[PDB]
Amino acid sequence: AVPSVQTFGKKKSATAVAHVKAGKGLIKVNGSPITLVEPEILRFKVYEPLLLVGLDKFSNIDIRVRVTGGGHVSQVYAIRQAIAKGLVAYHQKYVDEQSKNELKKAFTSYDRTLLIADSRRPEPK
Amino acid sequence: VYSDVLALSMRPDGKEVAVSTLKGQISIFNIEDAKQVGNIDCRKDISKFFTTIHYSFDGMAIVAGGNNNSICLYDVPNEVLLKRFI
Amino acid sequence: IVRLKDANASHPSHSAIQSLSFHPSKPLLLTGGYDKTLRIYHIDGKTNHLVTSLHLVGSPIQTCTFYTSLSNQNQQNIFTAGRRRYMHSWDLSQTAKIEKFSRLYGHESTQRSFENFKVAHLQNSQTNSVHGWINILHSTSGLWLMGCKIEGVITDFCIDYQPISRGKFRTILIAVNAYGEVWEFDLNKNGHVIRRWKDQGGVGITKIQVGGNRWLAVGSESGFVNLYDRNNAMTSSTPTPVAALDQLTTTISNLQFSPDGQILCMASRAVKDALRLVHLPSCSVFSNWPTSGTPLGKVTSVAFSPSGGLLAVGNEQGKVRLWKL
Amino acid sequence: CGNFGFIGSSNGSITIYNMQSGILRKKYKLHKRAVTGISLDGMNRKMVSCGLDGIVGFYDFNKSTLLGKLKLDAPITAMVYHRSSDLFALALDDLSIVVIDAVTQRVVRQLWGHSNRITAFDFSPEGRWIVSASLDSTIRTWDLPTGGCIDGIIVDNVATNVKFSPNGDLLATTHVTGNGICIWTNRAQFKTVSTRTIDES
Repeated sequence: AVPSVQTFGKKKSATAVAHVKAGKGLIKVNGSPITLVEPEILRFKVYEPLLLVGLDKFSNIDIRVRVTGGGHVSQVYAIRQAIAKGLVAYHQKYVDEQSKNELKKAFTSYDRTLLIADSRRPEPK
Repeated sequence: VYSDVLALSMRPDGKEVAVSTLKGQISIFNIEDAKQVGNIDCRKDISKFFTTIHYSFDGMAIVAGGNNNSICLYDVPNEVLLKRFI
Repeated sequence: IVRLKDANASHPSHSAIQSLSFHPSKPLLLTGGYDKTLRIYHIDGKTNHLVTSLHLVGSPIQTCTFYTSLSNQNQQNIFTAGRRRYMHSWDLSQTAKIEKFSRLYGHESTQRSFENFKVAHLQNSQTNSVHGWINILHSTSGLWLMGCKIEGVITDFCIDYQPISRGKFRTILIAVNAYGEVWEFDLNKNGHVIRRWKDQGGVGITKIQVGGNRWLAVGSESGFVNLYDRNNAMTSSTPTPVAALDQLTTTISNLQFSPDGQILCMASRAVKDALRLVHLPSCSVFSNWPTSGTPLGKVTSVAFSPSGGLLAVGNEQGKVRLWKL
Repeated sequence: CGNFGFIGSSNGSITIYNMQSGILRKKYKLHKRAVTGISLDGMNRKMVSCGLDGIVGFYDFNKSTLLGKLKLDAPITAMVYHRSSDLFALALDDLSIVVIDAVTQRVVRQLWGHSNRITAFDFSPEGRWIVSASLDSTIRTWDLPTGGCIDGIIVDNVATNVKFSPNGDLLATTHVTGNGICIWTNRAQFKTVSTRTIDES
């Protein structure tokens, strides 16, 4: 058995369950790496989890996700939530806490709701 | 993001607000909901409690209380001031 | 320069050397080995033949120190010490009767054993350090004459010490090992301090010789050699070298002075074929010899003669080699 | 907090490790000689160090930035740090005691009178006293609001270790002879005393 954690990432209707397992750093979307995505301009928004805490961070793990539902904007917003949540879930269980506190501080300071999904509940005032 | 909250704490300036999480983590944030700190769970076996919290009047500290027979001390930065065990 | 004939005396195993010393009037090499072997063989650079050896049953050996150089007993008696709480007399008159030197009162069983002792000049004084104050007693009467209360708080059975070239009556040093602190003490009055001053134990827990004083050179564990005059010890307490040099890439495990105090010798025991000679006051390195192109080994002990021309170099393989210099 | 260990080698590197996982976390190299004492504030912010090349290193614990450095006249053998006042005293080779305020990054105090090397020194828990143990059989109480020696204890078995208790009650002294540990009592029921130095030999 390998060290592995699994989480999820949710947009309005998009569902993306992550599989953060050990390895050498493969990061794939349903069969495919990141640099092929098309939207192709929203590639930089899912580039962001590589970037806000330092690039390297991945030589001991492997990433595989899959998406069911949503739209092309909604699908990319689903996974990039799940990457940052899936990253710290490994630091939740194997790595020490204070490293993860340094990760979430780098995350929350720039946070575009990377750690929380959108829910809309209206009310008249 | 997480955490059904029992214990809430406010600044008397209307800017800083601390929340006790659904565990021993203690997170604080601004009025622009940007999380400053989240404090590690409660130790001290004689399971987690976050029952009471207070923002100090000088504005430079907070005091945290659960029910595991001590009390915890913190400042506006990340760190623990003291931990006094009964 | 004359390359002498290679030595032939060797341990059956690879073993260390207790002490290297010389006969003051004749070329003779005294050798103490760890298997209770007290041998001495004649040297000329051509001779290595055994004069005599001593193996006393019921008594092992732990340390070796050449008995005093000038009262009248340089050429007759040698006092050697083992793991037991007495030491031995060896008589070249060869009589070789055992004189049980267990005759210290109430403080005999306080050390490890007789492992480190320094006889003074005229044998009316003998100095012994503990982990630690110093006993001073006669080598021929057996009575505890006196003992100076060298207090110490980091004294660790300090490794080597020496009544200086300006006479033991002038002053007498204490190299407080593991930090190398220096305590000058007067023999003419027991209980009065000459002066104390800092010598660096940040670099150098290595053994040190007393020059003459004229030069007081100290070695580090880093190939970094320092030149400290005797009058650099006056206030302020920190010394400053007039020349501080790097000649070894690795540790300096040996130091020797010439009898005129103008030639320094240094060697190591970590990497084979490494030994260096230093001139004074010219601060010159002897470049014709020694180099790494001569067989040197991991050198444990080294000694100059009372003439200082010859030079004995013991390895960890059992070969002790002399050179005229 | 019990999370990180700080080691200083004989070459000069100081690494920060994690006590939970035993991992290499951080490494520093500024000293070119052996590191003789490492400390950190209780706030885990500023990390201090002292080396045999006279170097006093001031680091940020959050970053890896060199915050400051001070050069002294003598190399430093030991570092003892008072956490709740952020002061640290230093035994130097010039027989003086350099107490340092860390927030100022400034040498503030220096003590003189010890004729021989000091091996053991520690802070009073209220930060007012430093009793030191030197090779000249001097075990001296040092008062910080006056900067002078107020007491000297002359013994026959010199203490290798003087250690202030966390409560203000006892003292742990290990000696040259004797395998046991002499414990010394501050009376602490009263005092207004300020009397002075050298006495009986």
